[PDB]
Amino acid sequence: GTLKRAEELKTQANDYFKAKDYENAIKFYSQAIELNPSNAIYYGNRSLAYLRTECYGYALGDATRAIELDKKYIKGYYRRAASNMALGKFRAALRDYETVVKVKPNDKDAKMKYQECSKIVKQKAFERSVVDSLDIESMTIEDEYSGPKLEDGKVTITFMKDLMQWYKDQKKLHRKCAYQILVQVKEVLCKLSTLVETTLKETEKITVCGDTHGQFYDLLNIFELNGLPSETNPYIFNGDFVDRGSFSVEVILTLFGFKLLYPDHFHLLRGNHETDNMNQIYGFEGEVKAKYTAQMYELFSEVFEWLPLAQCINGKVLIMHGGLFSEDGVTLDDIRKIERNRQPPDSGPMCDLLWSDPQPQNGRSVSKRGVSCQFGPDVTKAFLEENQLDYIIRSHEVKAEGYEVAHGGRCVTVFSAPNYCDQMGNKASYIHLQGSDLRPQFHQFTAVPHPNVKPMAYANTLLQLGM
Ligand SMILES: [Mg+2]
Ligand SMILES: [Mg+2]
Repeated sequence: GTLKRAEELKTQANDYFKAKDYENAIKFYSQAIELNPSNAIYYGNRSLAYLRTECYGYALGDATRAIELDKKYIKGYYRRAASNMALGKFRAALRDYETVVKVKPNDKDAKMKYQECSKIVKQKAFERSVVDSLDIESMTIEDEYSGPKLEDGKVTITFMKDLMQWYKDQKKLHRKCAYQILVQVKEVLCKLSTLVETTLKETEKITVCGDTHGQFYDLLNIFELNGLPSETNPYIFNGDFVDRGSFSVEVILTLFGFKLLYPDHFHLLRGNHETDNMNQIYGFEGEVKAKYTAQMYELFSEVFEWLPLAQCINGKVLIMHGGLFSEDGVTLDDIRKIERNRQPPDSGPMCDLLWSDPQPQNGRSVSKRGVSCQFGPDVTKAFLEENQLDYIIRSHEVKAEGYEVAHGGRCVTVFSAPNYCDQMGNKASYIHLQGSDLRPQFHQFTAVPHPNVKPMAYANTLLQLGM
């Protein structure tokens, strides 16, 4: 049976799915969908696996197919909403939750889902600089606060070593200090150019890390295994400092600490999760609001807008979070000229730097995440050789080994978040480069125990089916 063979595959895809092997779930769903392209559940199941792998575009596309095949398939609306919700398209999500409430539930759909999504549309709807409404010495520190403070308004190593111990014991930095770091780090960032250029002389090294996503205790592990950062042991962190993991405030503040302390040897590049759109959805906004205030968060939003988009070492190896572009003939000079200080456009070189992905085959296709593009080896080569560059480094995608090398070694991916979301079982990796040898050495590391906190504990209840 063609149809029975397909159901055989489907059952196998559910098995992979319930044990977090989403890449194989997707493959054995697509095999089933090939044998039978006309079953809404197959499209619903796969949509969820795409959702859990952050492929919101393909997730949306499959959910649509499921709904069309079966107007009464309720999980279709749930997963299409979850997909639009994942891109923060909450109006379009509402209209699906709406469609389920009038198939007559007084359910978890009715008063929970539809109502809470409507609240988010509404809170969105409400919406000078926020640096203004701030007063430094007006804020004041208590008799009973036994925590880290700035030494005469500046960051020091004693401060940073105290900060991490404080955070290791699940304790909060005092807000005046937090505001002090953000006010200054915005000052440092807004001076820089969209494209940052470092020289790594003859004998110098540099450690390039990928996504960290608020897994603070893995950020320490990195620092405990590869040593603390300095002007002799520089680091680059390639976006996605926050969201998903529930210690994102701990991560971002320590990364902002070292950046003020070593402005020429610690570099932060903007990721797609350094953005209001993603922060409101995947935990960071909630975490900042829970531990500080909405004003602190709006400050965080402003400082991220000044985060540089790419980094070019020695005119040879270029670095971004996402990847390369929707259009040919993009150079390093083009990147330098981007007016970064804002939220990224729905399409463009700014959008691409934060969002795009490599694909094996030549040319371009609309991205599986529903934003930017997938770009082939020919697009990578044409770009790299137009700028006499050797190879790019990027992150953005989770790898089971912690890294991957592709496009015939012209496109490298590095990922620094092990056991991603406490579930993927992946290893993580960081890269050693050097001036004499502009070439990657991949160290891999495993996850380290943390306090009993679910990932996305500060995020809305409505993207929990998409975890
Ligand atoms: Mg990302
Ligand atoms: Mg990412």
